[PDB]
Amino acid sequence: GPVPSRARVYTDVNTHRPSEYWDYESHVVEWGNQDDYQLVRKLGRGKYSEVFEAINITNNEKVVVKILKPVAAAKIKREIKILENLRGGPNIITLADIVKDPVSRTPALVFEHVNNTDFKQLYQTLTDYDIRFYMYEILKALDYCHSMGIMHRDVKPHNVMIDHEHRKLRLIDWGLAEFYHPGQEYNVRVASRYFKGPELLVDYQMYDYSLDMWSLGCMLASMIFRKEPFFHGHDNYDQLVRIAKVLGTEDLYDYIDKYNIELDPRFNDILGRHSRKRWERFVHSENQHLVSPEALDFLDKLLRYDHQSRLTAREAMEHPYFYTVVK
Ligand SMILES: Cc1cc(F)ccc1-c1ccc(C[NH3+])cc1Cl
Ligand SMILES: Cc1cc(F)ccc1-c1ccc(C[NH3+])cc1Cl
Ligand SMILES: Cc1cc(F)ccc1-c1ccc(C[NH3+])cc1Cl
Repeated sequence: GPVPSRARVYTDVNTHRPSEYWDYESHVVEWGNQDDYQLVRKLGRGKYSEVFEAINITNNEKVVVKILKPVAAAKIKREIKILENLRGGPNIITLADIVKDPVSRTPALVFEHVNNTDFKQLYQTLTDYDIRFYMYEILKALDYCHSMGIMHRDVKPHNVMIDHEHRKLRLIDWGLAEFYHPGQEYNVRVASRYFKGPELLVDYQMYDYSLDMWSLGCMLASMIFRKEPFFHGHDNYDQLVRIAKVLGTEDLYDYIDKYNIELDPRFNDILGRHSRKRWERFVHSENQHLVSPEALDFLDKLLRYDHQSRLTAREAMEHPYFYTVVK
């Protein structure tokens, strides 16, 4: 059977905090007044919620309302508890209130509003300096939540709001976040396909905070190499093959052998044998302005099969790639 794994950092956080901190099923929700909020426009809808721009009529300030779709009550209580635990943390979205929507008959989470700059505009115009700057801001959010015993598990550009005019970044959508408990087996059906860590793709359930660092590396690779997404799988199986065409199959076998994981035999028809590639192979005249030896070294330390070998968020903050960023 699989060899167990533990995070190399923040293993004891949920042990030394009181049970009320992580026992989200026991949490009693403090309900606000739904009449304080007036929905202005629908911003979007996903499989878990409908999101609206709204106005808080007690102070005329813009807010964002996330009306939850009915799903297992445990998922709703977990997101609320995580948001309350992390409130006030660097670059963590602020949960302002929780109200009962009269129409949906479900909880509606009210958040601070972020004037989110167009994503296409950010992807197309962020400079080398801006990418370093915002990556450092995301690392502040991730080290904070990991230090608080929480893994986000859905790190991707759509979950990072940036108000570029005010150089303000917030990490949002904590609906897939979980408390990290050493030895716990987690559901591998988390994160969006292109951001899924190899641990999810090989069905290794005893993962930890380091899953977020893989997803962060996928974001950085796409951004600096101008290749959206960087690992472009047609499905979850082809997703691992796309990773193996860059990182190589020999290091993939070293990883699964270390943890006594067997690949699904369906990989025999599609995986093949691939050498590890040098990161310089992805550099060309249209992305060279965003690449540096420091960017490649940093990327190499995030995009590693072995989840225990990746840089932690706090180690990543010390990396030479961020020396140019004004602190
Ligand atoms: C979209 C959805 C799906 C459901 F199964 C139940 C409720 C809802 C829902 C209904 C109305 C609104 C607006 N208050 C929002 C939602 Cl999530
Ligand atoms: C600032 C950044 C840096 C990256 F390396 C990769 C992606 C992004 C990014 C691009 C657009 C958005 C807007 N939702 C957010 C982010 Cl984090
Ligand atoms: C030529 C090279 C080789 C590497 F191994 C890593 C980075 C670089 C490099 C150095 C400077 C720049 C300018 N922004 C770009 C690159 Cl790819």
